Amino acid sequence: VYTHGGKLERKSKKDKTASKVFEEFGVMEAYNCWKEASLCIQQRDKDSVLKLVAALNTYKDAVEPIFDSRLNSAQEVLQPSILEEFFEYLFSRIDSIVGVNIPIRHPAKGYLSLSFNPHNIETLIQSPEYTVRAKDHDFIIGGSAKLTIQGHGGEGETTNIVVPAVAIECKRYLERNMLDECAGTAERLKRATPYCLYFVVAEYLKLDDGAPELTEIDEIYILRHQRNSERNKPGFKPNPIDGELIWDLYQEVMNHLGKIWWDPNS
Amino acid sequence: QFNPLVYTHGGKLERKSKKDKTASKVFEEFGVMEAYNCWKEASLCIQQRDKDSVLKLVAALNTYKDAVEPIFDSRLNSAQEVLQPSILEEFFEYLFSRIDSIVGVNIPIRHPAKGYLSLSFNPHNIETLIQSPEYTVRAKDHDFIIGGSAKLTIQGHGGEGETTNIVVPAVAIECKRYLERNMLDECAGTAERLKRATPYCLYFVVAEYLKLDDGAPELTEIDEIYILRHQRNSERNKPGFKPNPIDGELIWDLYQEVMNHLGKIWWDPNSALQRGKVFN
Ligand SMILES: [Br-]
Ligand SMILES: [Br-]
Ligand SMILES: [Br-]
Ligand SMILES: [Br-]
Ligand SMILES: [Br-]
Ligand SMILES: [Br-]
Repeated sequence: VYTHGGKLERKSKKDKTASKVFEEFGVMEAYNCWKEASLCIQQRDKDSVLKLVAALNTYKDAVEPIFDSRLNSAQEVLQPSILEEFFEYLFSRIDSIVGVNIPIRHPAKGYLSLSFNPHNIETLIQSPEYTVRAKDHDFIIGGSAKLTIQGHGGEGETTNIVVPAVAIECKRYLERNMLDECAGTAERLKRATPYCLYFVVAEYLKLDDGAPELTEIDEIYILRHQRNSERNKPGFKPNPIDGELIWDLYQEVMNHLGKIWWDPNS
Repeated sequence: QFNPLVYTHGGKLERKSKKDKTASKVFEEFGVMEAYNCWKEASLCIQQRDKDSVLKLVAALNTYKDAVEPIFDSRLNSAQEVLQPSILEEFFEYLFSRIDSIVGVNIPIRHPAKGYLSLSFNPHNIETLIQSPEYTVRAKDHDFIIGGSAKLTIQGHGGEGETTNIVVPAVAIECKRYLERNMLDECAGTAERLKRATPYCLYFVVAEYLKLDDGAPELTEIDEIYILRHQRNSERNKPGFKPNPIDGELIWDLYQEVMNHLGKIWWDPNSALQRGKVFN
């Protein structure tokens, strides 16, 4: 898939302003170097995961100052996909670890609900119209399925859905509005798929004068251990993305993906 | 199969009478099967559904309850089982047995049934999630549903469908002898769930007597609550009590509300950019 790469590739064909900037400041080259260094790491011991994090830090240090200063709102398109593409690298080896061919490992809309909204009494009997609500998540590990409804009139109406085992939101900074929105989604997500792990990953924290809502979210990671308001202050050094957190997150995901979950009895 | 007259109450008597020798003795000695047969025959024989015909169905209902409920109450008691509550259910089956031509389609469900509430996923493991993800349909028992039935199939990468029968209601009605606090709260909770699952389902709570100790006020998602006899369940206790009959005009009001609902176009995209508004 390559979420971040795909955004760059399309902006470079389509957006004259942004393609100019990409060439002049060497974004494509830096991106290529990040991908090539990331995709060649085969193992997932602690050291390998810390190598992925170093390449991630390097890429962000190279490219985020360009996104921030050289693009307008041409760049609240570019920056957020970096973490998403990162997770695709981190979890690109799960097929051989767990012995199954996992179709979803990228941003996707995970199933929330099925409800029925027939046009009329005829329709309700013959072929009831329905809605699958799904929620876009920054990163999902899951399966895809087909959902078919059939009435008396014999034809099946089918919808493709994604069922997550893991879903991760990825943000630069976590503020009040977003964290509340995440806690509401967690509630829906746990009714729909009780065995889905739900993580909110941010680099910076920005809850100011306010108290975080820790609803049904399994973990919140603040990768740089710093407050958002430090960013505009005089001579500011951003902490790197902490490799120990990503190592912790990796282990928790993998532990979850290898376990049993549900059982008619045991 | 298709069947709008399943005789829920008749079926209860018939099974009690085959299985419970004590109860079947009581049935014969006090003429319950005869009174029941008379109720069914008078109900089945009313062909129209104008106001007067609906009042006639209610009179037959009143008569049958007057005949049989004092027997259930005093001669059987806890062996009354599902006996007394099914009368109102069988009643609604009579009331709605002829809707097929008015509405233009044969309605498959018109009986107590579990209407679909939600679909959620509970895979056994990562293998199962990809191949064939296990799931749960939550559904709610209602005393009477007018609705359709559908098949829900989920399929993973390993091809084969896991199928479940569901019922999708257009109307769902709870039927009780008396309405108390616990049941009303439980009904209000179900109404919230029921409106997310099937927003175009009409939801009614019908009882004969009211038993709300508290007059504390709660808005709810129940479309109508009918107290058929307009009395309190505290009068029933008292020395020398005459029960008010089931009021025919309320049942007439309920019938008309159901029929208006079943005739309407519920979801109409083209009828929304026409008007301006989505409702009235
Ligand atoms: Br591939
Ligand atoms: Br595949
Ligand atoms: Br919902
Ligand atoms: Br018949
Ligand atoms: Br009672
Ligand atoms: Br629900």
